[PDB]
Amino acid sequence: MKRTWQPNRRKRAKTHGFRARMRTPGGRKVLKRRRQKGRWRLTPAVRKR
Amino acid sequence: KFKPYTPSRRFMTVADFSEITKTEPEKSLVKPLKKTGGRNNQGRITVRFRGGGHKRLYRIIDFKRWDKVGIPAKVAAIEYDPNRSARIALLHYVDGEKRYIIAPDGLQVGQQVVAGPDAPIQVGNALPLRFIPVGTVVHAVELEPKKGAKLARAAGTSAQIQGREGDYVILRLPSGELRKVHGECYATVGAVGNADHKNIVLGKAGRSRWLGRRPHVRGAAMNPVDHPHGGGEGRAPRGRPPASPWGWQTKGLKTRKRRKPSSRFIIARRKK
RNA sequence: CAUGAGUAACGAUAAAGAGGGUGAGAAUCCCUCUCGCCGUAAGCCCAAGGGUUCCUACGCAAUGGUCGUCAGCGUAGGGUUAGGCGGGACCUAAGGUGAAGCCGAAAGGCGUAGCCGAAGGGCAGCCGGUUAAUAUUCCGGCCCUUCCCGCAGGUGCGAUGGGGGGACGCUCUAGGCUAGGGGGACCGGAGCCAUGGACGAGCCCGGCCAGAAGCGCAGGGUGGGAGGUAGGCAAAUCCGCCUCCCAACAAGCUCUGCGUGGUGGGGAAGCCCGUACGGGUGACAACCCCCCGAAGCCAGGGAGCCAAGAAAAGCCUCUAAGCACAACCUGCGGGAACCCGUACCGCAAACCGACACAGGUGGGCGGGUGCAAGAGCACUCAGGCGCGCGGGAGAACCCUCGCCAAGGAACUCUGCAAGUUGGCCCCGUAACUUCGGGAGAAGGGGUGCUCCCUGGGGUGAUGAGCCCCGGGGAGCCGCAGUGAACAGGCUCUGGCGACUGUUUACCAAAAACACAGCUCUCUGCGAACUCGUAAGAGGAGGUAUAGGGAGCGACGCUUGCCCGGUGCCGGAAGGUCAAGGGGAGGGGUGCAAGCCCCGAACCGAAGCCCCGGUGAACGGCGGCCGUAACUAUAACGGUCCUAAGGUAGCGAAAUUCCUUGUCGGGUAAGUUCCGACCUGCACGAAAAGCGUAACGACCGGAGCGCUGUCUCGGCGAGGGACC
RNA sequence: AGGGUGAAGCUGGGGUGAGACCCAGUGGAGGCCCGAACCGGUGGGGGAUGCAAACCCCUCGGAUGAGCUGGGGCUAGGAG
Ligand SMILES: NC[C@@H]1O[C@H](O[C@H]2[C@@H](O)[C@H](O[C@@H]3[C@@H](O)[C@H](N)C[C@H](N)[C@H]3O[C@H]3O[C@H](CN)[C@@H](O)[C@H](O)[C@H]3N)O[C@@H]2CO)[C@H](N)[C@@H](O)[C@@H]1O
Repeated sequence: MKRTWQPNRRKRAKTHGFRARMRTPGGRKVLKRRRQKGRWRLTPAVRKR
Repeated sequence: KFKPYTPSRRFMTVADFSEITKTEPEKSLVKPLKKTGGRNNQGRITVRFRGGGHKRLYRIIDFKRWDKVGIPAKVAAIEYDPNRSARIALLHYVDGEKRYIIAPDGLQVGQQVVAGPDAPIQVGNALPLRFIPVGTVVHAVELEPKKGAKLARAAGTSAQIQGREGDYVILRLPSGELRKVHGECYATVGAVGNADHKNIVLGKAGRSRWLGRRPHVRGAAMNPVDHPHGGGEGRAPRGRPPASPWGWQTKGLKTRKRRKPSSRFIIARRKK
């Protein structure tokens, strides 16, 4: 029932990653923001395998 | 290698009024040719209705002759491309290399013709206007020399030689007008190759049209949320407007357009 | 922390019952025995994605929707290794990046080239055996792969730049091989009659799989020269252009069948033991014969038809320049070859829905019998289960499903539903028609199984070897003979719409929108628009038979009356006004040259006024009065009014309120529909008008057929309800 | 998956001048027609704190095309 989930090691992994974030200025910006504003990490790190 | 126009399927349910055409060279093209991207979307914003595709070949054709202005060529033969309003002749240049070129009035496979500095005014060769035997026919024709075959009268059997003046000769172009081109410029001799095509009949629209590649257009399409015109009702609106914030369909476009007066007159119209 | 509540609920009506076992306790664990449901899936398989877990050993207080000594649960330990499988160590498209370059207030926008970037390209192995556990990765048998060192033989060798070349629809399709079906009493084998019978071409099991190349089936992919060799595809013998010969069902060079070296496996029972995961196990095999064959493979076929089907290795082919004495082509010897990957789940309790949620999620025959054909049907093969809460009587009543008679729609807003009806073969088939068709019209009749005479397309002629109907004849047994499961109810008729379709994810199967095809009309390509801050792309490598704006929407007949207002199209003679150019002139300060305002005669851009044009352009197309031997209107009979004043067809309609209009038909009766009439509350051709076959999960009106549907239904089975 | 339909071309036989054009055989095209896997989802029915934040059943339409589908991408949110 295409509940829209079903991720893709590829696609998802792909679309999102350190690189990518640093690429788009918004990406980067939000990056640091979150990053040290409140610790955590980065789902663009979330990645598996 | 000409082509039948008229063959029409018959009563194979509503596949009715389907017109076939068959160039006899039937060979699959040759060596020189890449392909086109999937434009319709472009410069990556998206634009202009219809648009869909359907299979994929994609052309490269000669548009410039002064590049050998002489090496007779003999019709390699007939054939065409997933583009153009009137087939082509893959021609062979006596020097070895060949080139996809026009396809004027039914010439003939193996026929020799060429062009340049004086070509015999035999539909097929091409020449700098100037060699214009005023009262004759060509197409492909290009004003502003070098600017390549400019005015590729598609299946446009239309370049009618009409007198000359100054460094410009007068021409009657499809449209139903007369412009001017400095003689040294050029013209493919004779006329086009297709028209009946233009009359072709195709069955169940969806089927055909789409196959064409193009999908749709649907005006004042109810919910005029946009669709310029009215909707949310039967009735055809009033204002007198078109899609994407339009001016109806009876107003200019030209301007100073240094272009305009610069040549041509007849102004834009016909009367069949 | 209470409450309905110890009622509702346990995730599918694919059922389970026994015996023994282990246990502190076993409906709910283990074996084994009866039994039902899958099987075309509840099969296995690759992949995805999950990422623990998988196993083996202990344990269950949490977790499973209670169990629970069971687990995918908890604790610990061990478990996947590949030059030849895959992906990178290579290729590239879309496509992202981007040295250049064009471009922004900035952040960026655009971007060739080179790069990144694919189960799209390309590339060198297979099978049999061994672990609790992984395998073409391990072992073993068999078959190779490139790269390095050498040597041996052989050459204008020597880029990746030129080229040729790999490269490609769809529909279909001859010919040829295993897969893979299938009968061999055909050979090997462990057994049996239990029961009236048969030990007899009886049953039951099996009767292969891989094999350098050597070779024998099929074909599967073409030219030798020479020369001119005014292109070369810049640089040169390689391609392509011209010419004279040989251009042979030609030798050419790339997958099957045999090979066969040869290895390996080899199952029924059967009974001995482990829970099982399992193993001995018969010589241990017999391992031959004949049948049917594909959408698979050879194969880049072959034909036909348009909407006419991707870019980088490999073979050559020259510079660089080396080579040519140590470059490449080719044998043998020697020596090399790393990075990331497997466990298992994996049409699903481990992947996605917050749950062991009956939802969804990509490709691989899909074993067999029967059915005309077939992944549908019914029973099954292997292989998979028994959905995880149980026992119990079984009343109300909803559910699911079965039977009815009498009548057979009156129920009812609607025959909603449900039943009728449906499998192929022959008899036969209406108004209308775009002569394609409405026909599966419609209405009949058929089939089962026996024996008998009679023709055929298979397979090495053709003789136990099979598939097509034969055909006909006599006859057999049922109420019953597509015998069960797959499987049309039908006819008449009217409004719309053409018909194929998409959608409205969340009611709204269907009109609307599509549309093919009509007309107006826009644009000269550096078109016109569409996004854009330029840049720029788009558009179109298209180039007015073309690319846009549109109202319509096959087709047939047919598109009439007005442009006085509106928009748009055409002409600036004139009236008209911004800035401006501008100077008359007034002005303040100036003792004064002067310095500085205000400044307005006249010239002055589109526009606006004005004059024509103008409907498949907005948008509209009338009002009243009078007269032909009489009793009824009709012709103008002139007038009031405006731009004229609605034609053709059309009418109480997906527009008539007076309306259940009036007649007619249908009918026991009908505001329902069909047909008329036509004083059209308020139709009219282009947002089309009248009509118009085929086609609709269209909406509405008849009527035949059939049917617990209705006159109430009445009993019945399965599930909760209830103990 | 599977089955029926049965155009165009052609081949031959038939009639003029040849020809139209006919008949027959071949053929075996898209529409498709019939109907599963595939894709949609009315018509009726069955849950209401339901297997479920859109389901199960009986049923039904397309069932080669504007078809359906896995992988890889671009357009996006006053924009698509
Ligand atoms: N040739 C005309 C023919 O007859 C008619 O003409 C019509 C039209 O022209 C004319 O219209 C005119 C117009 O001034 C305006 N509508 C007011 C005027 N009363 C009227 O005239 C009317 O009244 C007249 C005097 N009492 C009579 O002649 C007659 O009843 C009638 N014509 O009158 C006719 C009916 O309205 C048909 N309409 C037409 O199709 C057909 O061709």
